Amino acid sequence: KVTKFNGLTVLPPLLTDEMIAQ
Amino acid sequence: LIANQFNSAIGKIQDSLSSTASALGKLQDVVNQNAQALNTLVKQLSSN
Amino acid sequence: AYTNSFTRGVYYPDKVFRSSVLHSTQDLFLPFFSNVTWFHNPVLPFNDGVYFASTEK
Amino acid sequence: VKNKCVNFNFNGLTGTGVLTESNKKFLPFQQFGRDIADTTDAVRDPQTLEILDITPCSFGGVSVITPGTNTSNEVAVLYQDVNCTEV
Ligand SMILES: *[C@@H]1O[C@H](CO)[C@@H](O[C@@H]2O[C@H](CO)[C@@H](O[C@@H]3O[C@H](CO)[C@@H](O)[C@H](O)[C@@H]3O)[C@H](O)[C@H]2NC(C)=O)[C@H](O)[C@H]1NC(C)=O
Ligand SMILES: *[C@@H]1O[C@H](CO)[C@@H](O[C@@H]2O[C@H](CO)[C@@H](O)[C@H](O)[C@H]2NC(C)=O)[C@H](O)[C@H]1NC(C)=O
Ligand SMILES: *[C@@H]1O[C@H](CO)[C@@H](O)[C@H](O)[C@H]1NC(C)=O
Ligand SMILES: *[C@@H]1O[C@H](CO)[C@@H](O)[C@H](O)[C@H]1NC(C)=O
Ligand SMILES: *[C@@H]1O[C@H](CO)[C@@H](O)[C@H](O)[C@H]1NC(C)=O
Repeated sequence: KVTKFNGLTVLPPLLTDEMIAQ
Repeated sequence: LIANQFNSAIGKIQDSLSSTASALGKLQDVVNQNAQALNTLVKQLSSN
Repeated sequence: AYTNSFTRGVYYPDKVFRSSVLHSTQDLFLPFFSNVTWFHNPVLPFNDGVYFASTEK
Repeated sequence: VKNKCVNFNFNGLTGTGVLTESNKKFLPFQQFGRDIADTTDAVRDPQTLEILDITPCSFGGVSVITPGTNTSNEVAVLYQDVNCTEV
């Protein structure tokens, strides 16, 4: 139900969704 | 009786989520706010 | 004689290619539901553009 | 030239990218392609009508993983967001 050229980096979250689910 | 009520209530939650989506407005609002902030930041590049 | 330009008068204002995006550009367009002069010959003005059409046989 | 960070200048527009054979289908008269934020993303090769993409050649931060120097002078670098074949 829930839905790049200029230094706009998007870091990844340290806890990935599988670990949140765990 | 309590078991049946609790199970049926879980089921109603399942349905309520599965049918309407405006219950998750809170998270979607955060995501949209950040997306629009980035889009404004980028579209500022095309200004003199 | 006059008529009602329902929905016509839209042209790709530039050369780019866009996919599934709602673009918003400001240029010279034919205002919707406007007044087109039904004809069947003389001179006409050219204020800033034209939507010359035809339903020919 | 393809698959190299090149400094292209197609007939009208310029810029640096990594030209790659795409699968987008322009219309016969269109020349560019743009992104949702109005950035160039696809260019029609004005000589041979094959539509190329444009991927800005990789940049990104460089982090230096390290145990405290009170432990060792050894480190390990982390390049952010690269296919690890561009280092
Ligand atoms: C306290 O409230 C609960 C509300 O769930 C009452 O239980 C429910 O009572 C209704 C009315 O009798 C039941 O509906 C009927 O069920 C029978 C089952 O065969 C069916 O033949 C009828 O057509 C109708 O659907 C309902 O089943 C029942 N729910 C459960 C889980 O048993 C309960 O009776 C109330 N307590 C007191 C002391 O009144
Ligand atoms: C532009 O000129 C080039 C010159 O080679 C054309 O490329 C040739 O296209 C023909 C068409 O069948 C084929 O023989 C080959 O694909 C190409 N090489 C040669 C040696 O002919 C190209 O088609 C031209 N395109 C336009 C739009 O003018
Ligand atoms: C102009 O448009 C109006 C509204 O549709 C229409 O009634 C009218 O006949 C048109 N022509 C003139 C000269 O007003
Ligand atoms: C920190 O440095 C001091 C002096 O170099 C050393 O004696 C100490 O053991 C160090 N701490 C650790 C945890 O290694
Ligand atoms: C990295 O580049 C190689 C080049 O052969 C390619 O096969 C591979 O899929 C690339 N990896 C990613 C994650 O893009």
